[PDB]
Amino acid sequence: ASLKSIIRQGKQTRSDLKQLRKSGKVPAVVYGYGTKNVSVKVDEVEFIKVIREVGRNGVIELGVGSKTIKVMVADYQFDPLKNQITHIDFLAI
Amino acid sequence: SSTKNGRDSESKRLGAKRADGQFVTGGSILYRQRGTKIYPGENVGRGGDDTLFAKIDGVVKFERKGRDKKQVSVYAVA
Amino acid sequence: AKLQITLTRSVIGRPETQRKTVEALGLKKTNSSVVVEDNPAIRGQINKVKHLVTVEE
Amino acid sequence: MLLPKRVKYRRQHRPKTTGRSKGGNYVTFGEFGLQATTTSWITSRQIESARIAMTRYMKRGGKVWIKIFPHTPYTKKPLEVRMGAGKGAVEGWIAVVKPGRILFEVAGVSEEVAREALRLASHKLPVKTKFVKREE
Amino acid sequence: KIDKNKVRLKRHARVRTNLSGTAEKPRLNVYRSNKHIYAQIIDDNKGVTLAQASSKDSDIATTATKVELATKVGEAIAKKAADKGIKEIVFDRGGYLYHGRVKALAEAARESGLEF
RNA sequence: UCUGGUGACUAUAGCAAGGAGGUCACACCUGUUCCCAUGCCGAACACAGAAGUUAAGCUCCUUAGCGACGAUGGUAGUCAACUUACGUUCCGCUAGAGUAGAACGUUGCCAGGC
RNA sequence: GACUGGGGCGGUCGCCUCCUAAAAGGUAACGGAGGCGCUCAAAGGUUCCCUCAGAAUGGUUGGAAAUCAUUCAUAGAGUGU
RNA sequence: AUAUGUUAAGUGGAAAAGGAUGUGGCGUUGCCCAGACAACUGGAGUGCG
RNA sequence: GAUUAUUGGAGGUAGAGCACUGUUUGGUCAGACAAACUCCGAAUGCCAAUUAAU
Repeated sequence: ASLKSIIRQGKQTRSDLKQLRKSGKVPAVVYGYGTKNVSVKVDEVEFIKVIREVGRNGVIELGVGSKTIKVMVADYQFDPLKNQITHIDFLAI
Repeated sequence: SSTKNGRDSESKRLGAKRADGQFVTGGSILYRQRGTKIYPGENVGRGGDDTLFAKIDGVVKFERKGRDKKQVSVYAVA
Repeated sequence: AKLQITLTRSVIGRPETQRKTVEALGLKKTNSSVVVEDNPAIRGQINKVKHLVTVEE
Repeated sequence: MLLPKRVKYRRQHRPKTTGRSKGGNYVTFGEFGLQATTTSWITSRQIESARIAMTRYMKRGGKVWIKIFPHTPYTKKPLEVRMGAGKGAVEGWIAVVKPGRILFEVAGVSEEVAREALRLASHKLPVKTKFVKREE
Repeated sequence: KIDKNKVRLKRHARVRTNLSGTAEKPRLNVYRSNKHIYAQIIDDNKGVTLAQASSKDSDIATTATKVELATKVGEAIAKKAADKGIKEIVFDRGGYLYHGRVKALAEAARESGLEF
């Protein structure tokens, strides 16, 4: 399937990121062809319901301001003591 | 039991004596060092025991030249 | 001018740099005040001891 | 008995034990692991005792990789002595863990066999561990 | 071979820690080839060349073997150089031994008004 | 621009595999009559020079495999503050090392002949 | 004679370099680990040229480290102590 | 005093490895209408004497 | 004399990483450790300009 994200606008402090992951959402970034470094939020409960339909290497359609720019999943960032996801890197193909 | 240890040399005050940008005079000592950590540049003379000093009186600069090498220069007009 | 400052917490128990900074602004005792116009230097001295004084417009 | 052959110095300072693990957080060879969640030294006698306990319940039907090794020696002076006048000889060798570091790994055995096989080794280790499977 | 020119720049770099003088003690380059000899007066003040001789022009290099040129190519600078307004030169070896064609050019240069 | 000298910015210039070129020059190459040369040797450094060739060097071009360079985003630490004794927590500055994208087969100075 | 986790007994006392020393200098303990009380008439001054360890292949096999040549090397030898 | 939820031990008002169908919140799974789990009537297979 | 703001520069701690010196588990590849290891390297502090504000 596909994700459905928003844009994480401005730039905010480490407490506001720490108040963000209790609601479940995981921050991310998108780069590649013509995208020019947009920042999003990815909901972790919904992000794993995508991986078990396309794999750990598939193709998704990430909507960054209603632009399904068809990214791949490049890099995880994990914490083994708390079992969550911390930061995700998408690249636009 | 006993200890075979202790027994140290005291100190030699070994660093930068002047700082980047100030008017140094004609014979001021600009660095004390073992070996050449920082090379002599232009209008600067490396002394015996490698303690580089100034020759003409002016401002100082610490400037880089190589991959991992540095030099100290002194320029005239202030 | 602007930026009326007021000293509320005292300097009894604070380091040697958090007493010199308060003496720079012209604050003598508790509930003292000054009126100094905004700067990059003045408004940088305020967050040096912003847990001591109260700044108000 | 795990100890290095030669060390460049026999009397070292004590290692630091606050924070979080540097590296070695993930299972990388096997399929099931045992990561600690509290910080302590482990002193190489309590790894001889937690290795053999895993070996017997497996019936030697899999492989065991221990992923720590005591590098740092620790000293002690004999009983009823006064303070100072030296520093004592080497008693044994410690290894520091921090919460996150995988200790043991298994492979080549079922899950419901290995889960009751790592419990017989956490009761011989001081730290509170839990049962972590491989990254998927 | 063993890179006859790439070894000279190794030898030239250790000559020229001292000799790079400027604006009243300029260098006087030397170079060689199988056929010719080249020379120019320079000083390192972010690039100044004062006079440049050669041995490939329509003035010399129509004559015999290599040295009666290299004694009379010293006076090709030494005519021009002092008439440009230079004096009190410094000379480099350029990486070569002070011998043969290089020894000829240096002695011939100060005999006709390029003082050292 | 296009060749050569000569210093600078100094692997974003390097290292390695391929491919093209040569009276304008640089080289390769033949020689010991002499100044000069080997602690063994014209190999080298000198020195004489009709001839012989682009083969290697240098020079130009392209392929990013190796080295170097390297964001944004997040984490580790941490100056200040507030509770706290817990292998601590929460808030406000600054900001790494590694890793992804990428830049990348050099940009220029001055005299001399085309 | 003094220091001395009371005194004695043992130990140590001056100079040099590193670490603890908290990214300027400075900084203690009977804390950790080593040297010194000299030597060179060339191992000093200057001038001109050369670049090392080991690895690998080959042959009187002196294991290719006696000596002998080729490649590869980026500083892995050497610098009186 | 006020608006909201938690605790049943005097916890608050002394401390650990381990044990524990105490209880409240946030997610995820597999069976369930052929009505499911529990009790209830007649295959070398799980402890027994 | 002090204090911040802007600016320049010296230096190898915390952290991290094995390129070197030693340590080390499983088949040149994957992983780990370091007061006397460093290809790298903060936050602060320190010395300055003779620049402005208190």
